[PDB]
Amino acid sequence: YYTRGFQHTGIYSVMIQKVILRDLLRFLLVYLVFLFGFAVALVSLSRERSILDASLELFKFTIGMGELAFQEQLRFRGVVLLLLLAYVLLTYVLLLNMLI
Amino acid sequence: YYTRGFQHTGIYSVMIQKVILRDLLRFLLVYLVFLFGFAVALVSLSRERSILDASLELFKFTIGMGELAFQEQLRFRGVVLLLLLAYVLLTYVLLLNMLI
Repeated sequence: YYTRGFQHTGIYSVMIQKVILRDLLRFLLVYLVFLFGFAVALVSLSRERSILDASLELFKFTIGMGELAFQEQLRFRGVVLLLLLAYVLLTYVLLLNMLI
Repeated sequence: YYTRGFQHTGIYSVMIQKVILRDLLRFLLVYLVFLFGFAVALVSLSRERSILDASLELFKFTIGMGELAFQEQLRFRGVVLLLLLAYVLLTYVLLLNMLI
C-alpha cells in the first residue's frame, strides 16, 4: 500500500490496480469451474487420480508440470488423453483471451 | 556494449535499455520481499523445507518446477497448500502488471 509516493511507480500502479480489480475477478470463477468439472470427469472415468481432491494435476498442468502420459492399466486411456488435451487447449485459450 | 552500430538494432536497443533501467529496478525488490516472506512463513509452519535457506522452491515455482503436492506427514497440509496458491497467484499477477 505504501507505493502512494514515488510518482513513476504510482501513475501506472493505480491504473493497473483498477484494471486488475475490474477484470481478473471474472477469470478465477470460470477457470475454477472448468477445473472442477474436468477433475470430476477424470475421477469418475478413472474409477474403473483416485479421489475428487486429486485435482492438483490440472494445476500442475497450468503451471508447467502434469506428467501427461498413458495410464497403462486404465483401458479407456484414449478418452483420458482426449480430455486432458481438451482441458489444456481450453485453459490456454482462456488465458490468451484474458491477455488480449 | 558494442551494439552501438547496426542502426536497426540500436534504435530499439537504446530505448528498451532506458525502459528496462527505469522499470525493472522496482520489480526485483518487491518480488524478493514477497518471496522471503512466504519462505519464512512456510519454514515456520512446517517445523511442527527445513531451513530458511530452503526458499528455492518458490524460484522453482516461478520458473516451472516446484512439485506442488500434499506433504503427508505435515498435519496442516491445507494451510501450506493455501499459502502456495496465494503465492503463485500473487507472482503471476505481479508479472502480468509488469508486462502491461
